[PDB]
Amino acid sequence: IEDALKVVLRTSLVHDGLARGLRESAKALTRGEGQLAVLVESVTEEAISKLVQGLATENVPLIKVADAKQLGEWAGLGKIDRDGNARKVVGASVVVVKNWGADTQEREILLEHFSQQ
Amino acid sequence: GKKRKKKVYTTPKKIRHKHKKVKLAVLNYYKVDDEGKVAKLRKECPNCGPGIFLANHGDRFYCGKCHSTFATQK
Amino acid sequence: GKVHGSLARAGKVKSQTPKVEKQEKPKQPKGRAYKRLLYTRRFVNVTLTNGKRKMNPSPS
Amino acid sequence: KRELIYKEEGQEYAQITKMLGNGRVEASCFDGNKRMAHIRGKLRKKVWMGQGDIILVSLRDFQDDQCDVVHKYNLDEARTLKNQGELPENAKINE
Ligand SMILES: [Mg+2]
Ligand SMILES: [Zn+2]
Repeated sequence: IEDALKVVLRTSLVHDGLARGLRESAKALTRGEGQLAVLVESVTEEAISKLVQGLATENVPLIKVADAKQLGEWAGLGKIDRDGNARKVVGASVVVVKNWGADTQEREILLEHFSQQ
Repeated sequence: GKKRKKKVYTTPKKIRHKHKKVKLAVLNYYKVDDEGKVAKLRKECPNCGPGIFLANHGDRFYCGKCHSTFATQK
Repeated sequence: GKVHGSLARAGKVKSQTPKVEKQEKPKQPKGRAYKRLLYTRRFVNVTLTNGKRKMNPSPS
Repeated sequence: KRELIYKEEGQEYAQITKMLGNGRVEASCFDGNKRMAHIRGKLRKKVWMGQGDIILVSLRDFQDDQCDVVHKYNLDEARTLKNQGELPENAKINE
């Protein structure tokens, strides 16, 4: 569901858990750091997503949310001073959650479900 | 009182060193082994730990994190 | 230097002053209406009773 | 030490031949012009000058007889003029 994703992104934004990008994401996945990964399939030439898959194959669970620009928007990359979006364009190709921070029950049931697949 | 003139320089210019940005930089560091295993084209640094890639320029490999203390000939 | 041009040249300040265009305005009523406006502005709409009348008070 | 000011669009150099009274001077401008020079503003009683002094003077295009002296050079910026040579060098003015 949509709720657990925003909850986990908030809990990793406040405690610096988001590997906002792909190089930091790749380094976190290579290390014992990246506990979750959200990436978009609407990526040109698709090789970055394939490389990410590989990173998660070796810290396993991944999420397949679309709308890269929207993904960055609700990923907290924006300063979002006003109520509405105050920046033209901002987005993230890959988001990696390292620090689980605060825990909510619905989100943990969701991550167990996505682990079960 | 002071009588100062416009300064004249016998130097053309020194320009700010612009960082060499690379698009699609990260993927060149790795290599997908046909929908499955993946390898790394660069070498891993021992002092920092897993993940950090060595820098090969010529007959040596160089680090970025502990950059100063690691420069080992190939 | 000491002088930016030929010193004794005629029409100097006139030549080099910045031409600032007239500001467009609403029409100022003329005749009896103007006298009525002045009377209202001075003897029934007393603005600065302190000191003098101080018509055209500089803004500071 | 101050920068020496060159002529521009009408002003020209000259040398005082004999200084008259009432703020008047006879000045030889280096176009063969034995002109009359008037002591002028910023020059009334702030800087003093004498006979045989290098001088800079602005012309008056509506009357070429008289001309208004503006700046005086202190016998060392005169030397600089002399080396760069904008004024005729067929004249010796030394101490
Ligand atoms: Mg006089
Ligand atoms: Zn290192």
